Amino acid sequence: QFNPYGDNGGTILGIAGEDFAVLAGDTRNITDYSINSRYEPKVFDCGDNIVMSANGFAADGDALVKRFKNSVKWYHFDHNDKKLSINSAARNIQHLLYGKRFFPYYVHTII
Amino acid sequence: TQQPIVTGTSVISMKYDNGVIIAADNLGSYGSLLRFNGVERLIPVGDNTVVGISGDISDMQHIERLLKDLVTENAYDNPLADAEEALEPSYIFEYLATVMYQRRSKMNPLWNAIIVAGVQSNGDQFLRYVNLLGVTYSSPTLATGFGAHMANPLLRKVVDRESDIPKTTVQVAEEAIVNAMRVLYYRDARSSRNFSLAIIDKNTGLTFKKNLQVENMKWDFAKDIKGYGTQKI
Amino acid sequence: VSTFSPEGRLFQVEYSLEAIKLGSTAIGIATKEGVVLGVEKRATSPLLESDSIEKIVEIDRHIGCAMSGLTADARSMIEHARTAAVTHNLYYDEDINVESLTQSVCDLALRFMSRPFGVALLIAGHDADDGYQLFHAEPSGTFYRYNAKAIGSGSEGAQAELLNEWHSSLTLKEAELLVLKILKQVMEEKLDENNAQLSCITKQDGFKIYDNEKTAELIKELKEKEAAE
Amino acid sequence: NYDGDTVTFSPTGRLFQVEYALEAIKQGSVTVGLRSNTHAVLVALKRNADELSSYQKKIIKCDEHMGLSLAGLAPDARVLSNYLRQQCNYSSLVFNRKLAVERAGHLLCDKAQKNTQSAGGRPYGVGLLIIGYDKSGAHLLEFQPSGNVTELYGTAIGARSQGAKTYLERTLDTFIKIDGNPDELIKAGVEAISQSLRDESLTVDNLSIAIVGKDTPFTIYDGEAVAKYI
Amino acid sequence: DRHITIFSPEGRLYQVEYAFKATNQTNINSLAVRGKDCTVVISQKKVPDKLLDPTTVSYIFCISRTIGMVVNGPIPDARNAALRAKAEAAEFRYKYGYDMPCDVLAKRMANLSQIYTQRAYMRPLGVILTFVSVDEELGPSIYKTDPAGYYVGYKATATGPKQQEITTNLENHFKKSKIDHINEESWEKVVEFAITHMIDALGTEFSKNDLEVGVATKDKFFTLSAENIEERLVAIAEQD
Amino acid sequence: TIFSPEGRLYQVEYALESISHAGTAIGIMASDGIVLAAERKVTSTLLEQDTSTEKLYKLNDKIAVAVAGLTADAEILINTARIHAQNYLKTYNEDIPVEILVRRLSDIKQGYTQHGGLRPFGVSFIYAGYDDRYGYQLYTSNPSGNYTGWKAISVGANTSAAQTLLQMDYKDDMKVDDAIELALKTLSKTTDSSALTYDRLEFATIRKGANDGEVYQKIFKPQEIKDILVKTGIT
Amino acid sequence: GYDLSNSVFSPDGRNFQVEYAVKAVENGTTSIGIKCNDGVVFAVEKLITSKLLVPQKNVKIQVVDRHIGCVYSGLIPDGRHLVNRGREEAASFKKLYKTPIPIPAFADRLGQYVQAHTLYNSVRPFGVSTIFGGVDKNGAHLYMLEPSGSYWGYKGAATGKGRQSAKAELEKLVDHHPEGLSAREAVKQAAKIIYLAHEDNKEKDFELEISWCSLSETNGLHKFVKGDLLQEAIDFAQKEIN
Amino acid sequence: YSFSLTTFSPSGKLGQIDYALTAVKQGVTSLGIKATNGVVIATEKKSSSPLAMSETLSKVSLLTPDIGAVYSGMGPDYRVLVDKSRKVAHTSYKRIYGEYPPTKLLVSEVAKIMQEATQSGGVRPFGVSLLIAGHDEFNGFSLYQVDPSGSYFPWKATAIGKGSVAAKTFLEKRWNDELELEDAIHIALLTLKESVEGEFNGDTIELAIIGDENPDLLGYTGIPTDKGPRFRKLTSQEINDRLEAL
Amino acid sequence: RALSIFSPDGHIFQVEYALEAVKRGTCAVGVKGKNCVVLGCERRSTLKLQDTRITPSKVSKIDSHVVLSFSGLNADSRILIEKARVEAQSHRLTLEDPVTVEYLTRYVAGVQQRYTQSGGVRPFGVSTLIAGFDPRDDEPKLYQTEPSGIYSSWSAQTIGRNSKTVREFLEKNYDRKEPPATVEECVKLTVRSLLEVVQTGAKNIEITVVKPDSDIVALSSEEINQYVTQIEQEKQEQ
Ligand SMILES: [Mg+2]
Ligand SMILES: [Mg+2]
Ligand SMILES: [Mg+2]
Ligand SMILES: [Mg+2]
Repeated sequence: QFNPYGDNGGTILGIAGEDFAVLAGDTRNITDYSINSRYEPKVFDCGDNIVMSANGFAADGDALVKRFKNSVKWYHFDHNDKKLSINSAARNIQHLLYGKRFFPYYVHTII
Repeated sequence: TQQPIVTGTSVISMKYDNGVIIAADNLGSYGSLLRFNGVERLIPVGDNTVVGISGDISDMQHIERLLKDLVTENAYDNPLADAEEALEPSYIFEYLATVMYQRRSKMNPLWNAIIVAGVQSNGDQFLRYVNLLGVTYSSPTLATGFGAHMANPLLRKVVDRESDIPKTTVQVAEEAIVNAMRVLYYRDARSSRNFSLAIIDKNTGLTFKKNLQVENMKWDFAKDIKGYGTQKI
Repeated sequence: VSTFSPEGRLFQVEYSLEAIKLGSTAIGIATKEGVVLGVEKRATSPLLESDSIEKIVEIDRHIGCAMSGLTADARSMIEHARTAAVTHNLYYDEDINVESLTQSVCDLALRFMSRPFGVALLIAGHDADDGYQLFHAEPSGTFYRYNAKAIGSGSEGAQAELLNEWHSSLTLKEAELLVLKILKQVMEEKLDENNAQLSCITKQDGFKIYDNEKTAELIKELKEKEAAE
Repeated sequence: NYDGDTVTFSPTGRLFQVEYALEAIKQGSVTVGLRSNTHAVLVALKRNADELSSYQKKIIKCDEHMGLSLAGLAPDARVLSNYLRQQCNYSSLVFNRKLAVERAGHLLCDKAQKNTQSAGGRPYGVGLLIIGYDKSGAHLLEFQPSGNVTELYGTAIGARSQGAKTYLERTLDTFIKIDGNPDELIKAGVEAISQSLRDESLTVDNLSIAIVGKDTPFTIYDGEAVAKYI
Repeated sequence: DRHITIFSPEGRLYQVEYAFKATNQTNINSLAVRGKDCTVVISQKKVPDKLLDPTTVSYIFCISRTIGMVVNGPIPDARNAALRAKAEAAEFRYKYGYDMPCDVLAKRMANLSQIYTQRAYMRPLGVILTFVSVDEELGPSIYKTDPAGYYVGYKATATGPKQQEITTNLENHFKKSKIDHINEESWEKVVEFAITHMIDALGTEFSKNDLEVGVATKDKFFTLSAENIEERLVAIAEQD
Repeated sequence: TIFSPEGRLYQVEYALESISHAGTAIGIMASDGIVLAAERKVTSTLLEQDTSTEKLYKLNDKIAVAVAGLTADAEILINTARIHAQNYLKTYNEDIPVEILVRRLSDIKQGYTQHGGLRPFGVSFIYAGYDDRYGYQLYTSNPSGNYTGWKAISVGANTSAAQTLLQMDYKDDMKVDDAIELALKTLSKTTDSSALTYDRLEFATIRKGANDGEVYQKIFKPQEIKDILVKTGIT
Repeated sequence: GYDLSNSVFSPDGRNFQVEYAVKAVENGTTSIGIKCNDGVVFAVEKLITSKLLVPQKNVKIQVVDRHIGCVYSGLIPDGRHLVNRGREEAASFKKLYKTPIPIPAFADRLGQYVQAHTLYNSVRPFGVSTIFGGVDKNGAHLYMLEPSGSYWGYKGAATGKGRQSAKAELEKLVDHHPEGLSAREAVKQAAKIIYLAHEDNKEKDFELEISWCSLSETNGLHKFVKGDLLQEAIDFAQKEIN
Repeated sequence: YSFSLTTFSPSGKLGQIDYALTAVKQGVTSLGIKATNGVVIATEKKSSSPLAMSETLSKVSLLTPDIGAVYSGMGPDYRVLVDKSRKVAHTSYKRIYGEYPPTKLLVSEVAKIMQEATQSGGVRPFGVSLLIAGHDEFNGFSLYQVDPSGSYFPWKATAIGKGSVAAKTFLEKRWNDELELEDAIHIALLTLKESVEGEFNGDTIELAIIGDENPDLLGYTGIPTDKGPRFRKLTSQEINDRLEAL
Repeated sequence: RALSIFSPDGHIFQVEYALEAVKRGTCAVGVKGKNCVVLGCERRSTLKLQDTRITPSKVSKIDSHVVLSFSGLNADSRILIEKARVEAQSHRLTLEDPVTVEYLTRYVAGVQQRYTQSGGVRPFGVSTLIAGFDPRDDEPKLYQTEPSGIYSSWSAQTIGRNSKTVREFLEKNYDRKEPPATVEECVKLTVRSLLEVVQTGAKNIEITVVKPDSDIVALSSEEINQYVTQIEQEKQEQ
C-alpha cells in the first residue's frame, strides 16, 4: 500500500530572550539511512518579524510554511497592511494545522 | 493508491563550474524481466532544462505530456515566450513539485522520483529533486534509487560542498558521472549498459548525448574464483 | 435588476438610495475621545413601546452601528457583521479592524439575492492602528469614512449643520450635545428621551447604548446651553 | 428598445449595456499612469463626497511588483483586483514565477468579456490603470470594462481625462527618459494630472501616488508622504 | 408568440414556419433516387466567390460507413446536424452491435427536431436532411426530415427552391415506368438518370463543378469527384 | 404568483374563474353520513358512463373527494393525496385524520401561489371523510390553498344559486336519505341542462353501517343513480 | 421586435441577432489571410489610437497549439474568447489522439462552438469574424468563420472595414498566380493589401502585423514576421502604393 | 425559461391548451368504434406527395400487445408520445408486476405526460388528441380519448380532427351495444369515406383492431398460458377486400 | 427571477401590495393588561352554513406559552405558523429553554423579510400579532410583524380591515399609567374596540386569554355575549 508520509530527520530549537528570540535548525535532510542534502534550510523568515520552522516530514513542513507565508500576504491585503503579531500568527497556525486534523501535517512547528 | 509496473532505475546528476550534468540508463524493467531496452528517461524542456525521471514509466509518459503542454501554453500570447519569458528550470520544478504533492495528498501518487537539472537565465546552476511524496531537496549532487546509495558517495568525492563547484570542470564532472554509471551497472540488477547523458552549460547550452555505453569493465579476476569456500578446482 | 442607465448608474442601486431617504435620521460624529451615534426612533403611534425600537446595535465590544431605511433588511447585515468580527477573533486572537468589518459588510452588499438592501449603515468603532472611525455603508457596496455624517430623511439639512459645527478637537460631551441638537432640528416630533436614542464607543469602555434617564439629562443640558444667546 | 441586457446587439452592431458601463468611468475622479524604462507611476486624485469625508482610496496593490488605479464603480475594482491578486498568487505558488503584466492584461480582458455575453450578468463598470515591473521592465496598461486592454507609455482616465492625456501625449519624449530618477517621474505625473483639474489646487488629501520599479516594490504614498510633490 | 415556439391562436408555430424558410437560403436543389441496388443523391454546387477553395464547399455528408446525408439549409445548422448524426450513429453501433439503419437515424433526428418545436429555449434548425443508404433489411432507402419533426420514406424526392418542378418531373417518370425505382444495374447509369432529370426540370445545363453526387451501395456510401462526374456528363451528352 | 395593486393574486382569481364553468358538485353532511353528488359537464349518447370516473375519487377507505375544475390537474393532486395517506398509515399505524390530509393538499396548492413561477392547479375539491376525532367532516379547498369546513357546500358552476337552496332546506338534525334527496333537488334546479338524467350524474355516500361498527364508502353504480332518481320523484 | 432575442428566426428565415453581429464585424479593423503554396500568411491593421501606444506591443494575431494562426476583426474580446476555446479544443484532441489537430478538424471545432451561440435566446452571437489556418499532415489550409458559425476554405480571405478593397486585391492575385505563390511573396503581398485596405479607414495612422506558417520557411510552425523581413515588406508596400 | 407558458387569462381560459385544440381541429380525421368482441381505430394516410411511401408512416401504433393508439393534430408530437408511452408501460408497470398495464392506467400515464407539458416551465402543450383502444382481463374492451389538457374520457364510439362533428353524428346513428367486430369495421369504413377527399383505398386508409388473441403473431409456441397480441393492424389487401363489399 | 424590486420612488411594490391584502383581511386586535394579554378577532361573511367544530379559528398556539394571530391571506399564515412551531421545538431542543416571545417574533419577522428578497417568491400577505409570556416571567408581551419583516412591541395594537378606526379608539382609551389590571376589564376594552367595526355579533367576535405559565383559554359564544350585553347597556345608560 502507498504510505503518504516519510521522515526527513533534522531538529529545531527555539529560545526566547528578554528582547530577542532565536530559532535554530540543522541543515541536514535524510531519508532512511541516506543523506539527501547537507544544506537544505528549514527555518524561514516569514515577514512581519516572524520566523517559523515545521520539522518532520519535509513535504508537509514545506506546504505549511508556504501556506503561512501566504496567510501573511493576505493578512496585509485584507487588513490594511497591519503587522501580524506573534500571538495572532500562532492562532492562525493552529487553524492551518487543525484544518488537517483527519489527515495531519506530520511536523513539529515552532515560531 | 497503486503499484509501479514498468520501471526505470537511477537518475544521477551533479553541478560543475559552468553548468549541470544528468544521466540515466535506457531500460524499462518489468519486475525482474528486463523488458524494454530503448527508453529515454532524460526529458529536455527548451534549451536550458533536462528533467530525468525514475520509477513508473506510465506515470513518466504522463509527465512528458505535461511538460510538452507547459511549453505550448507558455508560448500563448507571449511575444517573449522565448527570451525573457521563456520557461526557467525553477518554474518547471515548482510546477512538478506542486503536482507531485497534490497527487500524494489525494492518495493517488505519480510513482516517480524526478531530478530537474538546468541553468537559470542569470547563469545559476539549478538542481533539485522531487518524488512521489512531494519531498524536495537540493544538493551539489543528486541521485535517485540505487544512485542515491552508490553514485552519491562517488560524486561527493568531486563536490563535497558548495565551494567545490567553481573548482570542477565539465571534464572532471563528466568523468565522475560516466564512472558512477559503470559502478551502477556492476551492482544494480535493474540497470542497463546503454545510457543517455546531458550537459547544460551556461556557454555551450544543452548538449544531449544518446546511446552511450559503459566501457572499460574489469571482469578478468573472475577466472581465479572457484567455489564458495573450500573448493579448490 | 443589474441594468445600467445611460448615465452609467445602476437603476436598482439608485432607487435603493431613494428608499433610504425615506428612513429615520441617523447621525454619527467621530472625535479623539470617542464616536457618537444617535437616532430618531419615529414611532408610527403612541401605543408602540419606543424601547423596542432597535436602530443602534452592537457588532462587537469595539464596534457599533446605526441604520436608516428599510430596517428589516439590516438583520442579515448585522448578523454577518457579528459573525465576521467573532470569526476574526477566533482565527487571529485579536479585534477586527473597523475598516475590515465595514469592507466585509460591503462585500455582502455586493451579492445581487433578488434586490439590493434598502438600508444604509453608520459603522463606528475604535482600533489601535487607526483610532476612532466612522463609516457610511451604502447598498451599492461602497463605503466612505467620515468625521461626521447623517443619513435618512433629515440628511441634507443635517449634513450642512455638521459642516458648521465639526472641528478636530470636539470633546465627547460637546459631540453628544451636537447630535441631540441636530436631531432636535430635523425630527418631525419634539425631541425627548423616548423618541431619540444616543450611543457612543470609547476605547476604555466599548460600545454603550445610553439609557433614557442619561439621555434626558443631556436634552436638559442642551436646552439650557442654547438659552444664553 | 435594445438596451435591456448585454445579451443583445443593436441593429448597428453595438452593445448598449457595455457602452453605458463605459459611462460610469467618465463620472470617476481622474487618475493618471505613466512609465519610464526603470519605473512606473500611478497618480490618482481622490474624490470626496463631503468636506467631512474620506477622499476614497483609488489605488490597490496586487503583488510586490504590480498594482492598479480605478475610475468608476469601486466595488468592481475590488472584484477585479481581487481576481488579479489570486492570479498573481497562483503564478507564485505553482510556478515560483512573478506574473507578467501583459498576462494580467489578458486575464482581465477575459474576465470582463464573459460579463458581456451572458444573461443575468452585467459588464464591469470600472476602468483600471495597471502598472508593474516584471522580467521585461516597466509596464503601464489601460483596462476598459468592454474587455479591451492596451499597453501605453502613459495615460489618464476619469472625468476630463483628456487634459492629462494631451499633456502626456506631448511630454512623451521628456518622461520616457526619466530612468533612475524616481521623484522626477512622480513630478511629471502630478504635472500631468493638473491639466485635468478645475475644481481646485490638489491638496494633501486630494493626492494618491504609487510607484513600482527596478529595485522598488509597489508602494502607495498617501498624505504627509506626498506633501513634497504639491 | 412569433419569437418562441408557443402556439398562435390558429394553432401554429411561426418559428417552425420561419425555419422552413431558412432551408431555402442557399438557393440549392437536391434530389434523391433509388436504383435496383444503390441510392443516388444529386445537389447543385454554387461557388460564387473566386476566393473560395471549392473542394471545401459541400452539402453532402458521410454519416457512417453506410449512410450519407444531404442538407438543404445554411451550413452552420447543417454541420450541427451532421455532427449529431455521426455521434448518434456511432453510439447506436456501440450499444446495439449493428449498424444504425437509415430510417432509425432519420426517426432519431426527427425526434430531436421535435424537441426544438416544443421547448422554448432552443430554436429549430433551419434545415431539411435527406438520409440515404442501401439498408441490410430494407434495400435502397431515402428518408427525409424537416424542422417540424416530420420524417418519411420516399421512392424518390427533391428539396429546395424548385422542389415542386423536380418532384412532378419525377412523379411523371414513375407513372410511365410503373416501378418504384430506376431499373438499372450499375450506379453510373442511376447517377446519369438523376442528372438528366434534374437538367430536364431546371432548364439548366451542368458543367463538372456545378454538381455534387453521393452514391450508397451495399456496405459503402461515397461521394464522386469532379472527374467521375465529368465522365457522367459526357455519357449523358450522347443520349441527350 | 404576483400581487395586484389591490392585494389579490391574479392567477388565483383567474383559476377560480376557470372553475366557475366546471360541472357542479355538492357536499351534504348529515348526522349519520355524508353525500357527494356531481354533475358531468358536456355529455353525449356515445360517452361511456358505465366504466367512467371524472368527478368522484376515492382517496382512502375513509375519505373521498368531489372535483370541480381541470380533470388532469386533479389527478396529479389526488395521486399525491393517496400517497400522503399511505405515508401517514405506514408511519403511525392509524388512518390519517381528514383535516391533516386536507391541510397537506391545501399547502401544496398554496405553494404554487407563492413560488416557482408555475401556474396554480385549476381545481376545487370537496372532501368527504370520517375519522375517530371529529366523526363526519366536510371540507372544501380551492387554488388559493385555502380550506374550510361545511355542513353543506357546492363548487363549480352556479354556486350562488345552489348555495341559497341548501341554506333554505338544510337542517342540523338531518338524516342521510334526506341529504341524498336535498343533493339531487339542488342539482335539479341549477343544471344548465334540460332535465337531470342518470348518465349526467356521479353519486357517493359515506355511512357508518348500523350492522357492524365500521365505515362504508359507496360509489353509486349507473343503475343505482337511476333508481334513486325515481324514489325522489324526478323519474 | 424580431431582433430583441438570439434564437429567434426573422420571418425570412434569417437570424436577426447574428446579422447585427455582422455589423459589429464590418465595423472593425481589417485583417486578411493568404494561402500560399506550402503555407499561410496572416496580416492585420492596428489603429494607432494615440502616440502613447507602445509600438509592436499590442499583439493581435494569436497562435493556437504550435501550428495554427488566428486573426480576427470585430470585438477583440470576443476574438480572444474564441481562441481560448480553440486552444482547449486543440489540447483535448492532442491528449486523446496524440497527433496535433488537423486544420479542417480545428475549423469544425470553432464552427460548432460559434454556431451554438446562435441557438439560445440567453446567449448572444460572437461579434467577430476569424481568419485562421496552418499546415497539417496534408497541406496548408486557410479558413474564415462568420458570426453565424459559417466557415469555408479559402485561397485568400478578408474581413473588416477594408474588406472589399482587400477582396478585390486578393482576387487579382488568385487570377494572376494560378501557378502558386511563395510564402516570402505572400508576406509582402499581405503588407501591400493591408496598406491598400487602410484607405477605407485612413483617419488614424496604423501599425502593421504579419505572421505565417510555412513548411519550408518555419517548418510548419506558426511564427510572427519580425525585424528584417517585416521591414522588407513595409518597404515593398510603401514603394508599390505610389 | 423556468416559468409556465400556459397561464390563466382573466376569462379563466388556458390559452395554449385552446390553441392546441385548434391545431387538433385542423388534423386529419380519426375514429374508434367499440364492438362487443373488439375495438377498431382508423384514420386516413394523407400522402403529402405520391413519391412518399405511405407504409413507412405509423399513424396507428401498438403501445402494448393489447393496446393501440391513433391521433389527430401534429404527427411529430404524437410520435414522441408513443415512444414515451411504450417506455412508461414498462418502467411503471411491467417491470413491477410482470404484466402489461390495463388500458385505463396506461391512458392515465399518457394523460400525465400531457398534463405536465401544460404546466412545466419552458414548454408548450402537445398539439394532439389520441384515441387509445385496448383490452385487459378485468375491464374487457375499452376506448379512450386524450386531449392536450391531459383530460381523458371513455367512448363507445367517437372521432377527432377536421370532420369530427359530422362523423360523431354518423356514428351516433349506427352504434348499438350488440355490434360484432366485423360490423364495427364496416361502420368505421363508412364514416371514413365521408371525410376523405381523393382516393379511398387500402393504401390511403390505416386501420387496426383490438380483437381476439393471435397465436400466430406470438413468435413462439410452448407456453399455453401465453396466447399472444390482441392488437392487429389490418393489411392494405385486407381493407380492399372489405371495400368491394361496400 | 426578481419579483420584489425597487421602484423609482424607493418603494418595493410587492411588499406594498402585500399590505393591501392585510388591509383586506378580517380584523385582529391585542391588548395587554397588568398580568395578561388578550387577543380578539372578527369573523368573516362570504357565506354562512359552516361547520365551526373543525374550521381553524384565528388564534394559533405556537408553543404552550405563546400565541399567534394574523390578518391577511389565510393560506400564507399556515406556512408561517408551521415554521414558527418547528422553531419553537428546535429552540427547546438546543437551548433547554422555551422561546422568549421576542425571539419567536424576531424569527417570524426574519422569515417574512427573507421572502421580500429572494428570486421567484412573493412576500407574505400577512401581518401577525404574537402574544404570550417569557418562561418564569410575569411581565406580559405583545408584538406585531408585517410583510416587510419589521417588528415591534405594543401596549395594544390592531391590524386588518378597519384597523385604522380601532387604533383611534385604543389611542385615547388605553392608559399606559393604568393597564386593565383585571383579565375582565381587559376583555372589556378588547370587546369595546372590536364592536366599532364588527356591526353587532356574538358569532362575530372571538376572544382568547393568555396568562403566565402556559395558561391559555378560548372563550365561548355565551361568555363573550356577557360582555356584549354590559357594554351596550353602559352606552345606552347615557
Ligand atoms: Mg495582532
Ligand atoms: Mg423552441
Ligand atoms: Mg429560444
Ligand atoms: Mg462580405
